[PDB]
Amino acid sequence: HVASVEKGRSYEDFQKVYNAIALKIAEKKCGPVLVRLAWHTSGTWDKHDNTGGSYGGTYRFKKEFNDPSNAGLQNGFKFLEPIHKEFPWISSGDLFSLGGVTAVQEMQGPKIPWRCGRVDTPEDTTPDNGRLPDADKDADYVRTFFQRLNMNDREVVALMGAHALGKTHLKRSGYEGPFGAANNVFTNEFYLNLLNEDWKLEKNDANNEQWDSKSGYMMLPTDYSLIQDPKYLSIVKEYANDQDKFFKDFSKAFEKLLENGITFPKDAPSPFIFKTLEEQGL
Ligand code: HEM
Repeated sequence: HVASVEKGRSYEDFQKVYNAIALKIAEKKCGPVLVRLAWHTSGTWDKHDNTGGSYGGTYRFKKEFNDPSNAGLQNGFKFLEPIHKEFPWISSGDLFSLGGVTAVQEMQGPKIPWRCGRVDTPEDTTPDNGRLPDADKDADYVRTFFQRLNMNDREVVALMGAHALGKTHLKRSGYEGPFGAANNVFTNEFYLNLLNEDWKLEKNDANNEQWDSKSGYMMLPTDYSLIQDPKYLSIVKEYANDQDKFFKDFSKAFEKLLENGITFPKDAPSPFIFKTLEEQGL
């Protein structure tokens, strides 16, 4: 899949799209669902045959937006609709991925370089449901799962830190509760809370197991597996003790996730680094 720049567009065009998304996030407090949308639209990728991935923007098709794994992301899509209406020239893959970048940055997360040029592909290119991960599994599951995305242990642990941004909803996923204290702010608190809170393995009202802290947080079985495996645990401790290292590693892993499957020509533009609304005085 060769990246092809939307005709005649440059950094300033994409900064205008960024800003419109950023204003929407401030308006609706929809940062977390847009991060999740960027991840799910990218996370269908299979390194073995280059199916799925962010390039084709196939979430716009029924099979994918109706994936049970994507329950709730329709809200994010809906919030992007006015942006795509104002900027109809941007491809769907570019919009979904840029939505995630914008959301991380606007929630005071790291800068995430972003490259344009994803191109819409037809409905028959939509990947089947079942490529996104299960939450009821263990560290071995997680490690194996993420090999299909070409992610190693450090990349996995870093990416999972995005959980502290938001919450689980029983009706959507079968899990209920906030993942952290810092709702709508990107921090390293996922790691700190895993190490420092008092966690109990309980059943929620959907009869699924989750880990609950007295402070009112929860963790999925796959989240908690990062302190049950000794290789993951050492990285959890590293990020709990170095906010900057976490931010830099997250940025790299998230850009990689959003770019898997895409061939950027040698004369493609460099990755863009968008200014936040705060940085622009907006
Ligand atoms: C083993 C991997 C992971 C699994 C099993 C998992 C599963 C889940 C589940 C079940 C939810 C709750 C959905 C809901 O009820 O609304 C969720 C929420 C979330 N996921 Fe993950 N996730 C994984 C990895 C990731 C990664 C890699 C990212 C992005 C870097 C991410 C970002 C988020 C965000 C931001 C939310 C919060 C959504 C909200 O607040 O509405 N997840 N995840």
